[PDB]
Amino acid sequence: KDPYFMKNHLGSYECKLCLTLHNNEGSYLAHTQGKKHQTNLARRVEVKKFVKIGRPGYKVTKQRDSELFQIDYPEIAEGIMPRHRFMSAYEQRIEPPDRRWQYLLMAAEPYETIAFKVPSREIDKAEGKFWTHWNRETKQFFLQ
Amino acid sequence: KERVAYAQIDWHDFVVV
Amino acid sequence: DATVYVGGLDEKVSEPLLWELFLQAGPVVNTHMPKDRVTGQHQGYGFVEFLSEEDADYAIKIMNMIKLYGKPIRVNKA
Amino acid sequence: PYWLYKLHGLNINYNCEICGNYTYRGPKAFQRHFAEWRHAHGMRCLGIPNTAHFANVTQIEDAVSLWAKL
Amino acid sequence: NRFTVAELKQLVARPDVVEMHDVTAQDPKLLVHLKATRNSVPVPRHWCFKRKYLQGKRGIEKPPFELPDFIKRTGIQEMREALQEKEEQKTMKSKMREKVRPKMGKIDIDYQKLHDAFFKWQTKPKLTIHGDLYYEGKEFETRLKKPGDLSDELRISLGMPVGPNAHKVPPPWLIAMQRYGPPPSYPNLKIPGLNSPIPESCSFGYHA
RNA sequence: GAUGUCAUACUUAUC
Repeated sequence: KDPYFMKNHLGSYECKLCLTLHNNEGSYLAHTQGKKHQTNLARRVEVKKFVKIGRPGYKVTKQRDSELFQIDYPEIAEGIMPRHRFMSAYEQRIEPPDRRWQYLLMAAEPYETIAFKVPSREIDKAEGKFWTHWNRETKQFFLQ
Repeated sequence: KERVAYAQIDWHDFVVV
Repeated sequence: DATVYVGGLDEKVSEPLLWELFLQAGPVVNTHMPKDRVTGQHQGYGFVEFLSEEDADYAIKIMNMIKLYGKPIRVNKA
Repeated sequence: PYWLYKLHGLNINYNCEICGNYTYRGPKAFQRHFAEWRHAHGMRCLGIPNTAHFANVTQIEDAVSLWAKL
Repeated sequence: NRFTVAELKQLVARPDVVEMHDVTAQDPKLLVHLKATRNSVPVPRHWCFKRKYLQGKRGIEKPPFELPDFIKRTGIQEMREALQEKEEQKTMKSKMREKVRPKMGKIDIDYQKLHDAFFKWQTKPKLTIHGDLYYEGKEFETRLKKPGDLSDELRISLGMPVGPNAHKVPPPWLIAMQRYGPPPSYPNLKIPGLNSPIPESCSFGYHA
């Protein structure tokens, strides 16, 4: 099983490793042993489906600060903290007209997401690790 | 685990109160 | 200053395909695609040298949202 | 191999005064590197456009006269 | 005696045809005038090589024959392939018994179909100009596009359906072209939705 | 790539 001998379009034999031509079949079998051929051979989804949804009504407490939202949530009994994310109003269940604003939505596993519309372009930062906190003892989550 | 939970939550159920 | 580096391209993309993709934003004077001669496969990066530095900067700024074969193509100054 | 370097014109010193007096080990290699990115970057500093008239140009004083003549 | 390439380029009116080997000839001005003539043809590139212009495509694979449509539309190729496949399985006794009592009528498709394919169904081939010479890599260099138009392969790779409605038709660099403006290297380029009507200019670009 | 020995194969409606 030699992977270098091939057949050309003229009924001949071709060695692709040394790139040599051979007319008869007896010259291809005698070209495997030699000084050139030996030198050429030597050189070469589950978490989303299991999410329970009863959707209770959350209670948020917005307040204009100066240098913040205080949403009271019940006990979730899990290590997963509730996460906030900024989304656009272009995607919706009914797609109503004139939607050109953004919404910061906070979501948790045993509760429904609560969204606040932001008409301004940029007045704060919606990052999770940068400006949010969640006290597990008092079940209070805040974000500024 | 928080990144897996954040990437699997529904972001289309918006509720404005 | 007239050459911009394009990265994040698949190995199945060809140099006339990259030239036709770059010609929609401006005429490219030269296109270099570094590829290994042993295997005959591209390295996923290329260099497009335009006729001017401002056209190359506009091509780099106008190609920050181009996706080829599911992979987003990034354009940087070089 | 010495035979493949003597038959193909390799190991022959050639001087390119345009690209910082660089060295080239072949006439065909110099002719291929003349139409390359390095020679274009070396000629772009003097202000000469990359054309076919300055293909065999080596000295900067001759390339400047060829650019001023056109 | 032999001048350099710089003096030969400065003396000739067309220095683009001046090469490095023309400076060591017996007539540089005559060779420069002959190389820059109107209807002259250049010399082949294999005059200075060492492979005799035919020893390069040794290990490369090539197709045997490309038959035209007028010859393939007569059914002679499939009949010849069937006859070759029938003759390749016959032994020496079957080949020697068919020489004394041959079976007439191997194919015999028609007589007028060949005349219709050679006189009525004749197609002109793809010829070329007399100045376009042939080289070793000329058969593989097929890369030798327009601004504002995209091919089917580029649209399949980028995932952009070509439609007459110019809302989803342009590539997603149209928003950057709307925010930043037209390309500075093409002042006459018009794209639909920015400087051209959308249902009118359905070609996603116009060079006017 | 060249050399000098060997073998294979091809061309000129050559005899």
